[PDB]
Amino acid sequence: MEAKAVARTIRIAPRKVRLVLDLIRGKNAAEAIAILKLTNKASSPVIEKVLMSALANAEHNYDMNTDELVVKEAYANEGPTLKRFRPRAQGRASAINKRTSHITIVVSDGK
Amino acid sequence: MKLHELKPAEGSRKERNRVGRGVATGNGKTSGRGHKGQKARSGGGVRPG
Amino acid sequence: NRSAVSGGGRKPWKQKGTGRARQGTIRAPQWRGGGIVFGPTPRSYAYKMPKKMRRLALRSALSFKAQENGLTVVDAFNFEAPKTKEFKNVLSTLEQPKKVLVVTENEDVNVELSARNIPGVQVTTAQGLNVLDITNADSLVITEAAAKKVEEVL
Amino acid sequence: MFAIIETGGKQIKVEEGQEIFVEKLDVNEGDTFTFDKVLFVGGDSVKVGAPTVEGATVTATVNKQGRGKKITVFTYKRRKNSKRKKGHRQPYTKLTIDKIN
Amino acid sequence: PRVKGGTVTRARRKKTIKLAKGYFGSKHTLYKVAKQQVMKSGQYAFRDRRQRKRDFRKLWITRINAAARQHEMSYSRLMNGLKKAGIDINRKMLSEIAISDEKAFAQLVTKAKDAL
Amino acid sequence: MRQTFMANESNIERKWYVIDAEGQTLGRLSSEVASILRGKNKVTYTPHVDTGDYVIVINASKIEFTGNKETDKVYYRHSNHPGGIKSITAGELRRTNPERLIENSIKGMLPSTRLGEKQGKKLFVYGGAEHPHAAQQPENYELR
Amino acid sequence: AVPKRRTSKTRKNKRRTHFKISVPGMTECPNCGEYKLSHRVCKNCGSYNGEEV
RNA sequence: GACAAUGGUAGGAGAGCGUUCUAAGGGCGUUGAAGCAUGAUCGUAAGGACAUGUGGAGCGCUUAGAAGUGAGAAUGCCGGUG
RNA sequence: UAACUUGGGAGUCAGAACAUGGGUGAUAAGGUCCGUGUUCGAAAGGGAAACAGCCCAGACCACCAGCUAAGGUCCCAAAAU
RNA sequence: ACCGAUAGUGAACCAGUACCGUGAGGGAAAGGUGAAAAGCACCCCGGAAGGGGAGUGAAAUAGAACCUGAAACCGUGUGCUUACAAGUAGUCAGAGCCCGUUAAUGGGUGAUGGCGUGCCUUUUGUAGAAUGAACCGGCGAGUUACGAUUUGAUGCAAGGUU
Ligand SMILES: [Mg+2]
Ligand SMILES: [Mg+2]
Ligand SMILES: [Mg+2]
Ligand SMILES: [Mg+2]
Ligand SMILES: [Mg+2]
Ligand SMILES: [Mg+2]
Ligand SMILES: [Mg+2]
Ligand SMILES: [Mg+2]
Ligand SMILES: [Mg+2]
Ligand SMILES: [Mg+2]
Ligand SMILES: [Mg+2]
Ligand SMILES: [Mg+2]
Ligand SMILES: [Mg+2]
Ligand SMILES: [Mg+2]
Ligand SMILES: [Mg+2]
Ligand SMILES: [Mg+2]
Ligand SMILES: [Mg+2]
Ligand SMILES: [Mg+2]
Ligand SMILES: [Mg+2]
Ligand SMILES: [Mg+2]
Ligand SMILES: [Mg+2]
Ligand SMILES: [Mg+2]
Ligand SMILES: [Mg+2]
Ligand SMILES: [Mg+2]
Ligand SMILES: [Mg+2]
Ligand SMILES: [Mg+2]
Ligand SMILES: [Mg+2]
Ligand SMILES: [Mg+2]
Ligand SMILES: [Mg+2]
Ligand SMILES: [Zn+2]
Repeated sequence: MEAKAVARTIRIAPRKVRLVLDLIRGKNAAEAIAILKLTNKASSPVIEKVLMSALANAEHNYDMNTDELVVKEAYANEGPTLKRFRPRAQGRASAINKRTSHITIVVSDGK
Repeated sequence: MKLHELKPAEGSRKERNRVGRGVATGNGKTSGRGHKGQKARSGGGVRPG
Repeated sequence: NRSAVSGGGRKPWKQKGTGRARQGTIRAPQWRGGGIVFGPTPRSYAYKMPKKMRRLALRSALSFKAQENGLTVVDAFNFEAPKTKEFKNVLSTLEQPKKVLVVTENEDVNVELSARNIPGVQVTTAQGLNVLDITNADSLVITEAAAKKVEEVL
Repeated sequence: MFAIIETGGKQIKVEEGQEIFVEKLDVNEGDTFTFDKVLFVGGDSVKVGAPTVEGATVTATVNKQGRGKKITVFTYKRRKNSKRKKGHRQPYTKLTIDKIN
Repeated sequence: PRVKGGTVTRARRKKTIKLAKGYFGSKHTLYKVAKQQVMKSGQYAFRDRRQRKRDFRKLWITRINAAARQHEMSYSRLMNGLKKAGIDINRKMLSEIAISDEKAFAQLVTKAKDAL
Repeated sequence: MRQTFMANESNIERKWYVIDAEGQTLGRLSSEVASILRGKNKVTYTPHVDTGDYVIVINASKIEFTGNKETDKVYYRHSNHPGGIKSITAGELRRTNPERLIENSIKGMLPSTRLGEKQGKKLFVYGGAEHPHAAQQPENYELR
Repeated sequence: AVPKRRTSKTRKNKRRTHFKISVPGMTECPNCGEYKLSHRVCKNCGSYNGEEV
């Protein structure tokens, strides 16, 4: 049985989010929580909340046992980009992309 | 005759040529005007005589 | 066209030095919202043919009806008042097809009113005959007086 | 035992009970075709034709008259705005050898 | 009446992209690159259908030469010998016999040698 | 109809041969060995596979040259460093490294392809009359 | 100064082979059993070397 | 049946494909239109089907008529994204 | 087996090499300007390692058939150690 | 036999607005839930955002710039393949492996061999180290009117035609 949580339009670039997701993918939930807590990156706390929400929906909605759960799927899809500009020298403006991520976590009992 | 079976007299109608509609037609690109010179320009050419 | 589209008087940027394509107006055809090159312009599509050919065309359409047995001659149409149902009944007794062209010598209001709402049925005068109406109809129901009038005219 | 037979401007090495694909022959499906020209007969008894073994024939049954997979023939000359695209499907006759000689 | 670009443009380009399936990177993705590659693929295929005939003829001769040398004869003499004998087995069939049936090939060699 | 046999690793059989280099011209021995290594002497020769046989050359020190090649035939190698051209004569190469002289001669007659490099690796050359590949049970081959 | 050619997806991804973050050097805390960074005070229980910090 | 021709730029000539709209006829569609996606399909080419998924209300076909009728390139224009 | 006439529609008016008859230049130029022929242009295929213009030869499509041209036949690399 | 949201007015929308300029003046972008709002009670994670259920609905993979939802582009997983090799990336030949179709002398991949210097423009001649294009999408160039001439078609004809 699989339980899923998604955090949509998180204001962090997918590339940055994906580095942390690479750490936790395919690991037991308990270990994944530990990695997220002890990893010093901006995406880690947001990812942790997605994982915690996924584990909660496993226990509540599907009555799965939390201890046996594994992080089957972890991935970040691109959200819509916030388009901004930075004034440069000589009256020129250079564009700034403030990118967003859709973070999905799937947890599985392996059954 | 019938409005669903109309036919013009044979030889009465020919389809117009359309230039600048691809290489295969033989009138693509330069559109029969050749390369450069006054004659290949829009509104180009000399007065008669 | 480029002249008709609003604005676009000034040159967008200098001819040289910017690294951009040279442009003379923002309403040029390859611009979004620019003028159209050689689009439709208001004109008539009507043309003429010699009178003898017009007459030949009418006679050819009428003859095709006669050859296909699409010609029915009736003595007269008598309608004191306009009644669609009565006219519909008449057509059924006459065993007429769905598409019928009814011809009268002169305009008859009651006949025209009676057949106006019936799909496939068209009512015309003898002078009003035109090849399109004749060709479209499967059959023609003509009054004796109308038929004689048509013969004289053509 | 094998036989060398000549058909469709080519030579084919055949054995009994073998399916062959040859240039289209003028025969209907289910008909029996005899290959008249046998260049060589193999096996324990070897016969060499000069150029054909005399009185040697191969009998085959026509299985299918078909067209090969479409070949798209495309050629172009760069910078000349010249190209040609043609489709081709080569006709073929499929047969099965019944008997040699 | 106005005719908008519509669906014809997508349909045509998609056919080209499908023809360039299996090509590397952008060549299997973008219309302009794939079109060029599909054009190159046509020209190459046309050339290679002709080349294939030259290549297989070359292989058959190479194999016959080896087979002849085992019978202490050059390819050049073997083929000249076969011609004088009147044997019209082609190089493909000769090559196949040499591989499949050595005894049969040996008999052909003797015929060629006798003709010379 | 397509009927051409194609050799593959399953059906290919590679033999071991010993060729004596004593009293043989380098190039004439070299050209013959190159054909054996490439499977040109097999009826099952197939271009895209290695149908060739392993070749052992012995007595490479006793290989011969004609004319004044011993002094006048020079091998040049560059180190890819500026002015990095180094030369040794064919005669000196024969004295110092006869195996290299034979090996380079044959490899220069092999195709510069992945297959060609592989076919060159099947050549084993020895300056003396003794080789260490007795287990391979090599067969003596006489050059034509 | 400037790239002569655009970088392909393949080339870019080959370059990103070593662009990754390692797992934190973490071990289970003896007192509470929660993972802690090695040589650091346990954040959960505030204990280091079997003593409260 | 026989045999003759069939490289090609500028360029001339011919025959066609497909797009939108109109007329007439004849059809399809909530028991699923168009569009979109996928496929190992068909035609000498432009191109045409069919099946399935998606979609959710329009749309083919035949003959004729009429065109804002076909894009890869214009340091093209606008948008999106590298 | 073309030719000519009349009428509708063109494009072209920067040419190149090679060979050969000449002018110019210096019996210089991948020079330049005229005569002649060929090829390229607008021509793929084979040869000349590569190589518009040289040599052989003019590709309707298909074939894992055959004979030849120029050029070749010890190995690369098909064919004479 | 006019447009159908890059079209059609600059403007289908709070547009001569926003924005730009001292000013004259220049001047955009931006339509679509559903039949009905029935617009997600309640529960759970979270500060919120967002999500998982439950429920509404024919449909929520119709949940608010909410019909459809192409491509570039970014990810995740997976069958085959790859760390001695010199690549206009294909093409032709071809084992092994993995599959099984509009059932077709099938599909995916590809050890290894042969051959092979993009396209367009402009040129005597361009792999060109000449030009042009980041990519994808849309948009973007012989038209119409009135005369002339010629050809085809058709009616009538020493007449033809308004
Ligand atoms: Mg400033
Ligand atoms: Mg035409
Ligand atoms: Mg042309
Ligand atoms: Mg073009
Ligand atoms: Mg031009
Ligand atoms: Mg010029
Ligand atoms: Mg001109
Ligand atoms: Mg620039
Ligand atoms: Mg406009
Ligand atoms: Mg329209
Ligand atoms: Mg378009
Ligand atoms: Mg040939
Ligand atoms: Mg020809
Ligand atoms: Mg032609
Ligand atoms: Mg023309
Ligand atoms: Mg257009
Ligand atoms: Mg574009
Ligand atoms: Mg001359
Ligand atoms: Mg050889
Ligand atoms: Mg419209
Ligand atoms: Mg739209
Ligand atoms: Mg608008
Ligand atoms: Mg506007
Ligand atoms: Mg390896
Ligand atoms: Mg290859
Ligand atoms: Mg030119
Ligand atoms: Mg370069
Ligand atoms: Mg220029
Ligand atoms: Mg550029
Ligand atoms: Zn602790």
